[PDB]
Amino acid sequence: MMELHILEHRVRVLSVARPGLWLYTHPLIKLLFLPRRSRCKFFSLTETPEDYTLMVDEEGFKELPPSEFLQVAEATWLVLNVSSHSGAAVQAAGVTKIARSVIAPLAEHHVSVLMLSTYQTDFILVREQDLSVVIHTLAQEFDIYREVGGEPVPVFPRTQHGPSPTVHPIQSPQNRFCVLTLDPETLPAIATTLIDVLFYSHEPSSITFFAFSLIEGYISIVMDAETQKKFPSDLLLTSSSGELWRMVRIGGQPLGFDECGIVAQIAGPLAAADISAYYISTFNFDHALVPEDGIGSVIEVLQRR
Amino acid sequence: MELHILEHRVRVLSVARPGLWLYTHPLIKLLFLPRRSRCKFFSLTETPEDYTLMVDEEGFKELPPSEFLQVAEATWLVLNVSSHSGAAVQAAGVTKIARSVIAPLAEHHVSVLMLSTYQTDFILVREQDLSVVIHTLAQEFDIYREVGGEPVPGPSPTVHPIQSPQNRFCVLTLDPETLPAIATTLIDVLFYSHPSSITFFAFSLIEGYISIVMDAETQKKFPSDLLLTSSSGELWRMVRIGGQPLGFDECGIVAQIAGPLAAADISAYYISTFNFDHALVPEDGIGSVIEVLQRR
Ligand SMILES: NC(=[NH2+])NCCC[C@H](N)C(=O)O
Ligand SMILES: NC(=[NH2+])NCCC[C@H](N)C(=O)O
Repeated sequence: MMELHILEHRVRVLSVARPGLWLYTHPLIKLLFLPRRSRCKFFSLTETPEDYTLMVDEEGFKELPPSEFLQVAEATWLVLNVSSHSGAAVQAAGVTKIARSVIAPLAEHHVSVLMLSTYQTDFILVREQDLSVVIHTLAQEFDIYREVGGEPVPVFPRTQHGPSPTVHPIQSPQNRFCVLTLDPETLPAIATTLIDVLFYSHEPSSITFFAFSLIEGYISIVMDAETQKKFPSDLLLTSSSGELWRMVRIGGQPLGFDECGIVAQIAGPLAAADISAYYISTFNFDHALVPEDGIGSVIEVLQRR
Repeated sequence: MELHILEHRVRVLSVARPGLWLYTHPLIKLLFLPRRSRCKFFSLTETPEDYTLMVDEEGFKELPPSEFLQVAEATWLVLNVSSHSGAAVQAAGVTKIARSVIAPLAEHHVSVLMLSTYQTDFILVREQDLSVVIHTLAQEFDIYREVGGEPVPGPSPTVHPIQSPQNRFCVLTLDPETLPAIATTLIDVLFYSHPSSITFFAFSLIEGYISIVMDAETQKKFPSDLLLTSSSGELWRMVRIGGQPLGFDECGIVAQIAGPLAAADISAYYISTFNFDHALVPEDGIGSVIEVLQRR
């Protein structure tokens, strides 16, 4: 009934250490602001305290020179997206809704995922080495398509052994986050501010977290409510005003890319509690965004897991 | 009749094009984020050969050394002529000080660099020469040194070829509060865009005043009704001066360009870059200009 789409993106996952970010100002600004200057169709940049995580298609990857500040995940990642029958886009912040149908099945079959929720939709990245299993695992409950050119197309055999799944500690900083979009034609108007925030910036427990993605021409931004005050008024867009979000940071040790079942151990319980959630993986840690009014509940759900 | 020594200590550098990317982070700051640096004198000129930078010491601190960055040896001071009570003189007035400033400094072996902007004409001199400068200019000018914002009271000369590309140039200013609105475009032009025409683009932010020199074709790329220009109609043609890099020691080059133009009563902006000199003259007069300058 429901459809699962394999998008036409081959994605690399990278981490830029803060002290070296300046070195990559020239390519990044290009990828951020000059769509006529590159062939990139998948760009995601997330600032955390640890680093800047990049998820970029191969075309954008060509723009980033190697250095001691740039760590590159070894695998190439494919991008999955759930939609409804006939191809209608499903509501955003729906990571918990696919907890039983996508996340848990993939975890059970030892498929490691990376999550990238955006304003528009929820992307699930899987290593190309696992594609067959993915299909095998999800063909029962989804009609699977491959996006060839611009239109859909109906659809090594050893899943590697990962480390033993464990329970990971969680933290909840006090920041109030917003999920916003933007008319691309207005991106220049915020450019300088965005640049200032990404490249030249930097007790209540708070975290530095700022996500900007440009994917198939769609812009998505996750930012602190205070950071939004820095931006020109009446440009940042959201269809549900007053909706602010609290973050649950998942991980004590860096999580790597081999352990499975982390997203599942967060989204399962939240799904059972009927709580909506965005979910964004960075190079080292996971991040869930839940409605602020429910944060307490969420914590209690996650501490008895 | 006043000569002001401004409170700027300036370094003159050249970034080779293949290395420009390395300096995107500092330059953007200096271009667009005034709250993030103490720099008060910033000039960036793109030429076919390089990007010439003139930056005060604070801005100089932001620029890491590399194989693409040439640095002129001396520290330069900034001179500016003004009227009876500090009132500013007309812009494009390099020729109007040909007799009173440029020629005397050349005669006393003081090497200069010129930086004309939309607002005024700056004359840079190596600090080691300051005394001579005073000794030369005290007779005709009341000399004031700017302190805390208040005015407190070589090689053998050589012939240089001249060339006039066909670009029509505009000298423009901008309200700083509108600088964000053009940022991306400006960035695209400076950092991501790279014959009887030349590649020449000047941007300066000096004491909060913005000045831009660009060809009309480049002006079409910018959002309309933001770039400001007082007198319009007749744009400017460039005369490029030099057949090989001119260095910083030879004197009398500016004098041999601005002197004759002064005698012909022709106005001119004048911009020195790391390697060559550039005069901007009214376009409809280019023929006359070339005739005046080749009387030699
Ligand atoms: N670097 C990371 N964020 N790793 C954790 C991502 C989620 C984990 N691979 C899972 O399948 O549940
Ligand atoms: N790099 C240069 N632009 N050099 C020439 C500057 C003018 C010359 N020093 C003069 O005093 O007349």
